[PDB]
Amino acid sequence: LFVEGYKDADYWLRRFEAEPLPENTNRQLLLQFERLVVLDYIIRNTDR
Amino acid sequence: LFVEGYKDADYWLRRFEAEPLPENTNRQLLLQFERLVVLDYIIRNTDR
Amino acid sequence: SWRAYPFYWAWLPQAKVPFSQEIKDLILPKISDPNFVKDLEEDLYELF
Ligand SMILES: Nc1ncnc2c1ncn2[C@@H]1O[C@H](COP(=O)(O)OP(=O)(O)O)[C@@H](O)[C@H]1O
Repeated sequence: LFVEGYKDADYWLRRFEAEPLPENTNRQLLLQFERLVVLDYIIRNTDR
Repeated sequence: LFVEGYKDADYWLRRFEAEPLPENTNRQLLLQFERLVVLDYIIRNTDR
Repeated sequence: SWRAYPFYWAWLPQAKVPFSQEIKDLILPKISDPNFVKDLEEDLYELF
């Protein structure tokens, strides 16, 4: 299924390095990042 | 009033650099830190 | 080689932050339950 208005992870990642996120947003982003880790690690993704 | 079990902010601050803090705890440190900023800015501390 | 197919997100600063509670609470009950893993193997076999 197609999902709208996303961008390359590093596009934002770089933009956050410049002007950081309000801590609440950033806590959120980190919650998601951990889900990605678990997912990529279980299926031992070779290409992330 | 004397307060117990504290350490120089920079002592902890540099340890946190070596070991990052769990994001929930870190969100807490940040709320405290904002309060410091507010206090020090209003009284315009000369010596922080 | 361990080098050969890295997870690129591991170089990110966010990868240094310890895992949350939210995530241990979501995952640990599941993947530590020998029944849940066997369902997952089963369901993957069914797809593959
Ligand atoms: N489910 C999706 N929703 C929105 N955009 C997507 C989705 N899947 C892929 N894209 C976008 O389309 C491009 C090509 O997708 P994909 O084929 O998955 O990557 P690659 O080009 O590396 O094979 C990607 O750069 C991505 O931004």
